[PDB]
Amino acid sequence: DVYTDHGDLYNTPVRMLVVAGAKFKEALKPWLTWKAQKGFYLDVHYTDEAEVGTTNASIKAFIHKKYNDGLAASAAPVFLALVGDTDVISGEKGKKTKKVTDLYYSAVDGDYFPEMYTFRMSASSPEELTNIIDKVLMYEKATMPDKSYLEKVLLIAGADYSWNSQVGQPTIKYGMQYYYNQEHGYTDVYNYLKAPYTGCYSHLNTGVSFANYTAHGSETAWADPLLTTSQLKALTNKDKYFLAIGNCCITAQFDYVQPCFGEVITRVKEKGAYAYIGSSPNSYWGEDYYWSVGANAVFGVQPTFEGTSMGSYDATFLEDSYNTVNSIMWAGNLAATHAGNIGNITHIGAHYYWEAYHVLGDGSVMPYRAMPKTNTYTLPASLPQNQASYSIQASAGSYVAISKDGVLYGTGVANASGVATVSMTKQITENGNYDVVITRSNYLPVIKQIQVG
Ligand SMILES: CN(NC(=O)CC[C@H](NC(=O)OCc1ccccc1)C(=O)N[C@@H](CCCCN)C(=O)C(=O)NCc1ccccc1)c1ccccc1
Ligand SMILES: [Ca+2]
Ligand SMILES: [Ca+2]
Ligand code: NA
Ligand code: NA
Repeated sequence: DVYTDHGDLYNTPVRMLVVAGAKFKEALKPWLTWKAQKGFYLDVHYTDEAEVGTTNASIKAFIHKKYNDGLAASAAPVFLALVGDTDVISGEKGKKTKKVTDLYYSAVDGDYFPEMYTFRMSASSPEELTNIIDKVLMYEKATMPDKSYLEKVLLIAGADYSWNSQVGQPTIKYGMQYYYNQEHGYTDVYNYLKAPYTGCYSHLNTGVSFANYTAHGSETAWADPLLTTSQLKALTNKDKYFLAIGNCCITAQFDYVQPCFGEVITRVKEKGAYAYIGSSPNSYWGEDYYWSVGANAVFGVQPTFEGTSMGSYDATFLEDSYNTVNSIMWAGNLAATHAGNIGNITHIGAHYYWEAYHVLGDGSVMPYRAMPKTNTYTLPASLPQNQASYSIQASAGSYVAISKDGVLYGTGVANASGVATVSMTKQITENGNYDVVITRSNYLPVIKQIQVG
């Protein structure tokens, strides 16, 4: 089925192709440094290069060739990071949506399924890009002083006379029944199923890890209950950054005449989100229902886990897959596609959904699920020079990276017995303090150093 045909794109060693506007080189450096340190092999290019060019056609041809060449060399990019707004990386009009999309940078072969997990760090200045990066770094390095905010979420079934009861409430209730609850470590599940909505956005200030709104959207707002771009600029959630998902119309229409809601919520300084998932064109009640809960969901009838396929909430909470921000969006789109394949009621079609939904901000983040766990590991006392690999022990599934000065030297995944064989693509030939980073989905990172010589 579509789930086995097009599963989670995450793979290791993690590879990321970055295409950025030339003005962002200095601001982007701390983000590239951290991504290399945590084990991403980066291939970084700018719109001032001959091979990239400055047009949709040249940038797309560049990306497609990089993917195809990487795949031929058993080294396909996993992620595609687009850095800049539409003045530097334009996107193009969707065939189905008639609105801007980044899909065709990611969709390399003939179909409408991406080859890479794509996200856009949309900024209008280096300062706005730094704003996004600082939130990502605090979240991924887990340097926030109030980690308890990670145990809290905000879920809203917004206003619609007919659809709030038929789809909005069943969507949020399914999320709460199976995942956003005390049994999964969430101490505060702020939820608004219907009016009165009064005070529902206060929780974005006090602290939540995740906010999901399903109902009406505009280019610059969650419409009812209302949260505008002007209100996003007045949030006070310093050091308490969230993932937000707007299952609603047009909040991610990132070529709008003003910065769209998804751009503002990620660009705002020391407040708002580290990533946003939303739709560039209108979204639809039926496909958004399946997106969150799974296919085989029925309007006006509460869905259960046994009676639906995998949706975005289900995938998020799988422990061993669908652990990135991009993968949450991917799972939702798979569910909307599966609904069509099995003959459920559909309102607009899968191709439209793959063109519609986007990640703004950093889609490569692995969101925590309530309070992340403390990892176990053993570092060797030394790293002998000129070795093809090193063993590092860490809990099964952890990803280990050895680097220095923001240059990645080697990576490995801990096997089922907790042994990571770190393959050194660059051997250690010089004395120095080498960084060792260990990450795992829903675990706090380990950031240490080993002295050589
Ligand atoms: C943007 N637009 N909306 C539309 O055209 C509707 C698009 C679209 N129609 C739809 O879902 O239809 C389903 C259906 C199929 C078969 C039968 C009956 C229903 C729709 O309502 N989109 C919704 C999101 C629904 C999914 C939530 N999880 C969208 O956010 C929307 O319409 N926003 C408009 C809006 C903007 C500002 C304030 C209020 C409303 C609009 C703008 C101004 C005036 C009227 C419509
Ligand atoms: Ca494809
Ligand atoms: Ca824009
Ligand atoms: Na499901
Ligand atoms: Na998951």
